[PDB]
Amino acid sequence: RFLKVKNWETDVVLTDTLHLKSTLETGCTEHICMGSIVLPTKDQLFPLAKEFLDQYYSSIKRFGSKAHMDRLEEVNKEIESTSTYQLKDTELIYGAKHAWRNASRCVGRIQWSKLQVFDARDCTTAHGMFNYICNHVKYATNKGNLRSAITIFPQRTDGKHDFRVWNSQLIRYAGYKQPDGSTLGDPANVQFTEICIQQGWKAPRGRFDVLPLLLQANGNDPELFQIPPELVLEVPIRHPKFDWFKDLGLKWYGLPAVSNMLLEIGGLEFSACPFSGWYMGTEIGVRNYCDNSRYNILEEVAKKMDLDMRKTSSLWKDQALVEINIAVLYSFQSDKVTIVDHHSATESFIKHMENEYRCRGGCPADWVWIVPPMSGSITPVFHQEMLNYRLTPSFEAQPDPWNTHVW
Amino acid sequence: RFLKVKNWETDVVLTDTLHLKSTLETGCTEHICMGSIVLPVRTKDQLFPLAKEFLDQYYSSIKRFGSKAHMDRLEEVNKEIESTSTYQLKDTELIYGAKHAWRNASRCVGRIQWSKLQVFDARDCTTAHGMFNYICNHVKYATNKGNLRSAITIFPQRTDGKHDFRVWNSQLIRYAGYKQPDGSTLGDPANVQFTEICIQQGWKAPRGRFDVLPLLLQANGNDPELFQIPPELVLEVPIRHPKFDWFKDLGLKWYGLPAVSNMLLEIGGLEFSACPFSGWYMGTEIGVRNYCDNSRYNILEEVAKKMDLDMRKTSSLWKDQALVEINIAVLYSFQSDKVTIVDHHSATESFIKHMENEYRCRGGCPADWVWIVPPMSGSITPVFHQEMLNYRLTPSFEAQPDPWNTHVWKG
Ligand code: HEM
Ligand code: HEM
Ligand SMILES: Cc1cc(N)nc(C[C@@H]2CNC[C@@H]2NCCNCCc2cccc(F)c2)c1
Ligand SMILES: Cc1cc(N)nc(C[C@@H]2CNC[C@@H]2NCCNCCc2cccc(F)c2)c1
Ligand SMILES: C[C@H](O)[C@H](O)[C@H]1CNc2nc(N)[nH]c(=O)c2N1
Ligand SMILES: C[C@H](O)[C@H](O)[C@H]1CNc2nc(N)[nH]c(=O)c2N1
Ligand SMILES: [Zn+2]
Repeated sequence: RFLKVKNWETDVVLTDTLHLKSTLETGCTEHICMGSIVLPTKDQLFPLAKEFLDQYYSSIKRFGSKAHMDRLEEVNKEIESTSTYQLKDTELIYGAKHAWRNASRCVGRIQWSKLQVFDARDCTTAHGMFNYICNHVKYATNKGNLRSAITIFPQRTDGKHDFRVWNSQLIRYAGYKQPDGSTLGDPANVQFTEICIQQGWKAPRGRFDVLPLLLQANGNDPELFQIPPELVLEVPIRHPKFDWFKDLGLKWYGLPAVSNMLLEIGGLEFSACPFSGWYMGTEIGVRNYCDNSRYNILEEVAKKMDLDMRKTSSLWKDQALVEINIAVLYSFQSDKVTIVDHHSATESFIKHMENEYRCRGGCPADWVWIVPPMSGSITPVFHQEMLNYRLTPSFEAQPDPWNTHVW
Repeated sequence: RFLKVKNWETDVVLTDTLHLKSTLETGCTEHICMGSIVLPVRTKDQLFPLAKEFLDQYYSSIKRFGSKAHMDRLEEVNKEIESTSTYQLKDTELIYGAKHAWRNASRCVGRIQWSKLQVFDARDCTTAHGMFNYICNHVKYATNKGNLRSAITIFPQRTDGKHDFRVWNSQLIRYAGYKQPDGSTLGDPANVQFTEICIQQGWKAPRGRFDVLPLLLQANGNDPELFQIPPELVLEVPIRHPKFDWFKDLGLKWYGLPAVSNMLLEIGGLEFSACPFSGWYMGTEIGVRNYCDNSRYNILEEVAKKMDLDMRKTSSLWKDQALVEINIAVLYSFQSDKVTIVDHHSATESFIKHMENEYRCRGGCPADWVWIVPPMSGSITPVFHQEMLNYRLTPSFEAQPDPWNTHVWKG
């Protein structure tokens, strides 16, 4: 019931108590662990509300107070006659910061309390959403000096009136199948690119074409908008030693803004809640550039370095991997766009973990995701035992809207 | 029940039925995943089922399920457990047992090789001197002048648990660690404790950076005894780099035989507490962990120094650069001296083919992601994108507490 996490590098042992306050289920059983699997009504709602409001009132040290009890009553009466309820702004701000605080896959949580929250619950149309999203992008980009933020559209009602952003990120590059057999652009985005073109998009058909927004309001058919080009900050990728690097014509965008997840606060579900922070180098350099299913540039780079690609054992893949990541980091710093490297990102998470154990009694963490996709054991997180569990408020994955929505 | 695992790189989807035969417990609950926790006497009562399970598997695997020979063996084991409270495995069953413990080891990336294991039956051993001879013969057979052969030596099983055979070393070959009065370490910091015990037991420590530790061997619950592996049986590889000639000047070497000696082998409910085993290294174990852990030889600084990388900001990736070169150096030295070794690209690609083949012939492959993924360059290796299901099958290799923590000193 009390659980120890040990760090095998520092021999430091922490004690987790926070997991007993966990509520959702993990995928794992006593027989079978699924740690590595990417995807493992009116009554129902009130305890969810009570659970949240209790923790909120506890956070502002007013637990049991009259103001506490009165909200609990108000919310209770709102649910009975309306079937749902509305969060107070203070409650919304708290809920969002905490969904982030609870995101066990996020290495970046030391930042969790500096979250700018934009209340877009007054939004009614897809046009509304487009305005709110541009202002989010502009505010978050902040001329390169990135600031973390979330925009929160109206909550689910009866499920046939959902707000949704169809893109998986606010900013992404198209993917087109070609007569060749090859893929041009980002292969991760083929299906979505095809949904856009069929929904009317004039696709330019290049390699780094910024995709349009596909925005759905009040459960209506999704509509299309182009982000103002002058709002999408992008970075050309060069290497500090390799002059030839620029000639791959590689670029990435500054703002990572996850747009496809679902925010749950006190039983209420926000289905469109784009949020953003900033990149950890390896996200672009290792995954976006090197995944076989992504831009897949290892072969090309190694060939420019004139490494012996005749055998795996020369570590030519590993050599080229490091330099691709040097270039990402160097390009972002040279243009003064915020980026953090994986040594510094994990160092920061270790410190935040220690803080969470000291001040909250634990920190849910998904080691599989927290450990960077390169150089795992030279980052401290690798040696850090972690306990994974699901707390609420939370961000969840949710079915791509096209599989479910009807026209 | 059908469980599906996906590969996010290829979209190949597999289906596990084998997990339906898992007995042991994970440490994971419906509420908590302990997937990254390192560490998450038997009655007649509880033994015959385990004997039975194992024998059923064994006889099913040889296409003899339900034969007279199967029934007679069950009856025979049952009676032996009856009068003597334990039972003795046939050679065939021990061999099959040991291969399966390997095949079942979910943290092992080298399992494409599970069927090729040399088994040394050392159940006739009675003394520490006896153990030492078995271990030398194992080191020599397995090393095979650099053309490495995988092998296991199995000493007698636990009886009442007061007469345990144990190899106090965690690996048969390992370098001593020496904590200094200034608080620094000489040699391998992971072996300071065990080094001291060896010194206490009477070993003359040479006190150098790469001293091969002596074997500390306990037979039949007796106090353990010191022995020196003959140096001529200890194959070592000096580490050098294909382009950087200053790399040799770092003075690094490493031994060729990885040989884990601290684990427990469970077969048919029987417990084999000294069962040292070996194969060959994957390069990253030496170059990433052994050399580059802060709590190990910790050579990143000194290497990157000699490369003149920019060490002012971590964001130049100086550590990543040096790491790759250290690992290029390890693979190069072993290859040049003709000592078997496998890089992590080749190993993980091998493990993936192994795993798919298992899902076809066996209906599954318990696999622990946290361990299967190498400690450098994770996502450019195919296992990173592989979903895996971790669960426990017997026979198995289990961690056991270190003997200096449990042993009753006899004086
Ligand atoms: C400010 C700096 C931030 C950093 C360095 C950071 C870093 C990361 C990284 C490396 C991942 C792994 C996901 C992947 O590799 O695809 C991740 C996932 C995630 N992050 Fe953070 N993030 C930041 C800001 C935020 C913010 C503002 C939120 C929420 C408001 C957030 C919530 C999440 C969630 C919910 C996941 C899991 C998402 C998924 O399953 O795809 N992060 N983050
Ligand atoms: C043939 C060459 C082999 C290779 C390349 C290989 C590779 C590996 C690697 C890289 C690990 C994890 C490394 C670590 O972090 O300690 C491992 C773990 C393991 N291997 Fe293998 N292995 C091989 C042979 C064997 C053999 C012969 C056995 C037993 C018959 C075996 C059983 C195990 C077990 C039980 C573990 C988990 C160890 C622990 O819990 O500390 N392996 N193997
Ligand atoms: C199927 C599925 C489930 C899931 N939970 N997720 C996915 C997106 C994949 C996962 N992993 C790569 C890719 N997602 C792209 C990277 N996501 C950005 C995380 C991040 C980073 C910095 C700041 C932020 F605000 C947010 C797919
Ligand atoms: C605490 C604890 C638990 C556990 N299960 N285990 C340990 C030994 C650790 C694991 N990781 C580093 C260190 N021991 C490293 C030795 N492991 C080599 C595996 C191997 C490779 C090639 C061929 C083989 F036959 C065997 C410690
Ligand atoms: C199969 C495995 O779960 C999958 O590849 C995971 C591993 N760890 C990851 N970690 C992060 N941060 N992002 C990912 O997309 C993945 N992919
Ligand atoms: C804390 C964490 O589980 C621990 O460092 C694990 C992670 N993965 C590993 N993987 C391998 N091969 N060997 C290890 O010792 C470890 N250590
Ligand atoms: Zn688990």
